[PDB]
Amino acid sequence: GSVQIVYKPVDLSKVTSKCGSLGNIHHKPGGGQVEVKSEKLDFKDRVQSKIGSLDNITHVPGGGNKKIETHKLTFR
Amino acid sequence: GSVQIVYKPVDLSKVTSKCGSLGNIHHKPGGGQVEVKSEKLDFKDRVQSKIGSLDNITHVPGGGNKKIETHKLTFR
Amino acid sequence: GSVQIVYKPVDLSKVTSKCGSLGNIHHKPGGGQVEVKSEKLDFKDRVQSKIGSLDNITHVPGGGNKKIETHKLTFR
Amino acid sequence: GSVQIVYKPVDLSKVTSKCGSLGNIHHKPGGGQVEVKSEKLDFKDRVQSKIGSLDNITHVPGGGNKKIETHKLTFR
Amino acid sequence: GSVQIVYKPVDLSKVTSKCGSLGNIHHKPGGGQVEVKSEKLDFKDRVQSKIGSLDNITHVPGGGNKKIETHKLTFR
Amino acid sequence: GSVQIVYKPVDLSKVTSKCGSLGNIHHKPGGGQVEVKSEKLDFKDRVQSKIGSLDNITHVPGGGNKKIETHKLTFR
Repeated sequence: GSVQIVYKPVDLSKVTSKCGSLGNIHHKPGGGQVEVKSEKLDFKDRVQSKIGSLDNITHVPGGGNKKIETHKLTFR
Repeated sequence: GSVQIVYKPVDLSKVTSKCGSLGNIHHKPGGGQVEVKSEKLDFKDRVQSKIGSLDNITHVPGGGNKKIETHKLTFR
Repeated sequence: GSVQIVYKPVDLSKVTSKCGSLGNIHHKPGGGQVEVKSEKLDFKDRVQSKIGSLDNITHVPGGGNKKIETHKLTFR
Repeated sequence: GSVQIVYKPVDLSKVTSKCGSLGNIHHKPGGGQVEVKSEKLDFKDRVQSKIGSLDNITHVPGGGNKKIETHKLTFR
Repeated sequence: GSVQIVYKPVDLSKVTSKCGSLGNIHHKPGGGQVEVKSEKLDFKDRVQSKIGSLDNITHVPGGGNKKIETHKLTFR
Repeated sequence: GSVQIVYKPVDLSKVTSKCGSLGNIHHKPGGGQVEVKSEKLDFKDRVQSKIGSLDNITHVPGGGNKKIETHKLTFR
């Protein structure tokens, strides 16, 4: 008794966009006033600390369209 | 007896957009006044701490259309 | 007994964009006022610390489209 | 017996004026039409006139900003 | 017996004026039509006039901002 | 017994004027049309006119910014 596996996915899909213009985009975050008082700061394992810091991303792609696809055949 | 597995997904999907413009986009977060008083800050494993900090994203894709598709086949 | 695995995915898929212009994009984050006081700062493993710092990304691709396509085939 | 004076006023304030025609969106506006018939014109003394205008005038004598700070410390 | 004075006022205030034609959306507005028949004009003395106008005037003499601060510490 | 004066006023404040026609979007606007018939013109004394205008005038006599600070530490 044979085993025959015919994995033939067919994809003709279109992922598209038409955009007339991307305009006046203004990312302007402002920090506050931040005061930390202690005798000790004591950070011991896998600690992430953000005191008064700003992390900023401005991502403006003319398309930014994504096709994400996965194929997985397992035989045992 | 023999085993025959036929895997023929057919895909003609359209994932589209038409846009006249992406406009006047303002992203202006403001911090406040933040005061922390202590004898000790003592962080001992896998601690995330954000004192008066700002994390900011401005994401303005002209399309931003996503097609996401997982195919999995298993035989044992 | 015989085994016959045929793996013939077919992709004709289109990922596209049309954009008329990417315009006046302003990324102007401002730091706050940040005051940290102690007798000791004591950081001991896998510590990330951000005091009053700014991390900025400006990313403006004319397309920025992605086609991600993992193929896997395991036989045992 | 001692004197300690700390003079640390912090200013993060904003003074802003926005005048006169900002941040508008016009999407596919039709073309305006103007017609005038006036064969014989006589303008004598101190005359100011417009005939058949289609003008998008913005006029801003205003919108000025004035910030004053005094910071006095007197010790005797 | 000792004196400690901390003079540490924090200002995060916003003063803002917004004038006169801001933040509108006009979507597919029709084209306006203006027609005038007036064959013979005589304007004699100190006349100010318009004929057949389709103007979108904005005029802002106002909208100014005045911020005054006095910070004053006297020790004797 | 001693005197310690710390004079550390901090300014991060902003003064901004925005005048007169900023950040507008015009997407696929139609062309405006102007017609005037006026064969015979006589303009004599101090006359000012426009005939058949289609003008995007922006006029800003205003929008000035004035900042004053006085800092004064007196010891006796």
